[PDB]
Amino acid sequence: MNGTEGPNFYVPFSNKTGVVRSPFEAPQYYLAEPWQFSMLAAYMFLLIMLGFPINFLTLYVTVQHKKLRTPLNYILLNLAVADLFMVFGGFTTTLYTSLHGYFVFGPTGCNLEGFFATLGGEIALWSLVVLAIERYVVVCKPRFGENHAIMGVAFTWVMALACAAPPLVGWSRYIPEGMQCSCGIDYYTPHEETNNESFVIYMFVVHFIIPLIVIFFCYGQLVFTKAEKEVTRMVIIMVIAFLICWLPYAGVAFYIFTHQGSDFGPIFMTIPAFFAKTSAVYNPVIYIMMNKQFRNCMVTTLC
Amino acid sequence: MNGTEGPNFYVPFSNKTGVVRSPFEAPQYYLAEPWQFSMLAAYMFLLIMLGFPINFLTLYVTVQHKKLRTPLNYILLNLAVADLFMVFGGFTTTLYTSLHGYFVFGPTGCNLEGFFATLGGEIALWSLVVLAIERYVVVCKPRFGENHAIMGVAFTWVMALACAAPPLVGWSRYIPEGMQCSCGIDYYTPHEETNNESFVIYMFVVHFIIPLIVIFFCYGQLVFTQKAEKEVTRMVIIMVIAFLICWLPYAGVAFYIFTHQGSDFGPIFMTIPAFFAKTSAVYNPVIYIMMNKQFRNCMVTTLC
Ligand SMILES: *[C@@H]1O[C@H](CO)[C@@H](O[C@@H]2O[C@H](CO)[C@@H](O)[C@H](O)[C@H]2NC(C)=O)[C@H](O)[C@H]1NC(C)=O
Ligand SMILES: *[C@@H]1O[C@H](CO)[C@@H](O[C@@H]2O[C@H](CO)[C@@H](O)[C@H](O)[C@H]2NC(C)=O)[C@H](O)[C@H]1NC(C)=O
Ligand SMILES: CCCCCCCC/C=C/CCCCCCCC(=O)OC[C@H](O)CO
Ligand SMILES: CCCCCCCC/C=C/CCCCCCCC(=O)OC[C@H](O)CO
Ligand SMILES: *C/C=C(C)/C=C/C=C(C)/C=C/C1=C(C)CCCC1(C)C
Ligand SMILES: *C/C=C(C)/C=C/C=C(C)/C=C/C1=C(C)CCCC1(C)C
Ligand SMILES: *[C@@H]1O[C@H](CO)[C@@H](O)[C@H](O)[C@H]1NC(C)=O
Ligand SMILES: *[C@@H]1O[C@H](CO)[C@@H](O)[C@H](O)[C@H]1NC(C)=O
Repeated sequence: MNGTEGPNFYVPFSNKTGVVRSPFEAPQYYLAEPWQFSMLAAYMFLLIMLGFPINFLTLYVTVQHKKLRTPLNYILLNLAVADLFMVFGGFTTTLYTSLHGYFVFGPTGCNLEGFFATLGGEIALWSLVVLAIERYVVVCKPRFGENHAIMGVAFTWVMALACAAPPLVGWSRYIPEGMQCSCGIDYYTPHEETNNESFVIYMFVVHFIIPLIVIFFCYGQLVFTKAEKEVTRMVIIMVIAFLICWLPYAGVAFYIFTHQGSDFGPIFMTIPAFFAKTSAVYNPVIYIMMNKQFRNCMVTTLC
Repeated sequence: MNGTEGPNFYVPFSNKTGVVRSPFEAPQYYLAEPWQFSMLAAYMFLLIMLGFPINFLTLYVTVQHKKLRTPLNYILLNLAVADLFMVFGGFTTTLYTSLHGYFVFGPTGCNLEGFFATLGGEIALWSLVVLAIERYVVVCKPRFGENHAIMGVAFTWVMALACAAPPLVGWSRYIPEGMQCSCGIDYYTPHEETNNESFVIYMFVVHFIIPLIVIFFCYGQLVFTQKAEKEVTRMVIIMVIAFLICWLPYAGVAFYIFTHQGSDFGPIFMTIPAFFAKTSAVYNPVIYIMMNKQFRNCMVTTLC
């Protein structure tokens, strides 16, 4: 191995010179200059300060205006809630971690960071599955109502927890990645005690490949066959934005899983891991730009 | 002396232990932990990312709408421009300096950071002077038009440069303060080669006390003597108050240091007032949006 494995960590840095310390015990300045940890903290502070108001204002405007009860309005409402969970539950630990250069909260902080970021990303993915069926049902007419949308909302939480929760209780585990200031799923070690390999295959199949198969099946029909046009256009951008956000992470995660112990450094996963955290803020932005009714209501309420 | 004087710095940290190093040569981790410097950089990064959009949008909306040509509109447009000089000309140096924990750009970086924040703050103060006279004439009619507003705009730049420029060319100097990641006027040392003592008196009298006397004179004449005019007077009251909240803590601590040179204070003493004052680049367009209905509608129109 070209890294350093400990009981609950894998540092992508060789301990041949003896300088590697646990990311739960001391600042990781042996693998990066302090000013680089400070950039990660400036970034996270931005995401929190931007992420909280824009998701709260999406939530506030939707509840205030009773005309926002289409299935799209419910789904965007649900995304704002999970985004708030990501900001307050996970990103506050990311900020404090990146400020101090290591996981000052110990493994409990690593679990919070990884869990809330995994949960929110999966709620967004399975939300895209719901919108793909609604668009397929309404446009093709093979009626999608409030009951269906509200059932879809509960479905996204169940699927997301089926992915985010097991690493909390012994199936795989959350481990620090990159510069050791964020946590994800353990793609790095075998660690048979927690049956790591079977979780990763289950995560990539059930909660990455299968949802994308559903989404692209439905769009395949719409391709191969005015207010609804506005909805369909927004859902196309949301699918594209999701892929830009998560594919770099997904690709590096899968490379590491199939090249365990190989020669990669700490920046390799740091950048796709922190870019993926923009997932907590981009969805309401698309909402404001591409939904005229929601934009008018936000302008009305805020002014 | 309870601090360490260098050729071009004064570190508020004793060198009896030998660890003090120049803020132009090495990170200043001997007087604060690295996570404390990271907070300054995170704070500076927020200000840059908020400061550029709201000032640029304030500029853009004002130019695009012919009906925003009152003296208030001209003064606010001029504040947006100066705020943008603060963000791009000075705050970018602050961000780099906080990230690395010392002035990697050396003395030139200290001059940019101090000059643009001093220039921006003083344009704001002399702008309040201009608005106080305009309100004074408007309410009492003892007329203030578009030529006067543009003349006032030019006046605020000349006065601000008469405060910020001399320290670039040998009357006083810009010097790091606090945790050594921002710069201000040298209240710390006598340094007779730059006649430090006379500049601070000139700054506090001409560029602090005289302007406040003018502002509060015109308010006092007004306090003892339609809808649109009342809206303008209300916003000017808030602008004066917001200036005092932003700058009085800094001016108070600066004047205390001037009169207690070499006394026992640490790096946090000036750091917090110095960085709080940097919010001056942001708050003025926010009052404008909240309290001017014509401007707010023109931005909603422009933005949507
Ligand atoms: C990296 O190597 C160093 C040096 O071998 C390890 O530090 C030693 O750890 C043992 C066990 O705790 C101590 O008894 C020694 O005294 C340590 N030596 C020194 C010089 O500190 C270190 O634990 C290794 N790091 C990791 C993460 O495994
Ligand atoms: C603070 O004190 C230290 C310790 O005396 C100074 O370091 C010395 O500086 C001289 C002048 O450059 C060198 O010749 C010595 O070799 C240094 N000694 C050590 C142990 O480093 C340091 O210059 C002082 N700092 C300030 C800002 O005055
Ligand atoms: C901790 C894990 C939790 C996982 C599970 C999360 C489930 C979230 C759903 C809540 C139901 C909310 C019901 C709100 C009902 C609103 C109904 C409405 O607005 O319309 C009514 C309409 O008349 C109909 O025909
Ligand atoms: C639809 C819009 C899509 C927009 C987004 C497109 C993303 C393209 C890149 C994906 C990441 C692929 C990761 C592959 C990593 C291979 C790295 C490798 O081989 O590097 C070895 C080296 O040793 C390491 O240090
Ligand atoms: C900074 C916090 C991070 C990087 C959290 C990571 C969370 C995951 C391991 C998420 C996995 C995925 C999604 C939520 C959507 C795309 C598919 C996955 C399985 C890669
Ligand atoms: C971080 C940048 C700083 C601290 C800039 C400092 C600027 C000054 C020296 C400002 C001076 C003043 C004003 C602009 C208004 C209030 C009165 C003064 C003279 C203290
Ligand atoms: C470590 O890196 C070298 C060079 O890239 C590689 O040949 C070796 O297989 C790596 N070790 C493991 C366990 O993959
Ligand atoms: C340094 O601090 C001590 C204690 O407050 C004080 O007695 C002394 O006068 C200070 N030195 C100077 C030069 O003010």
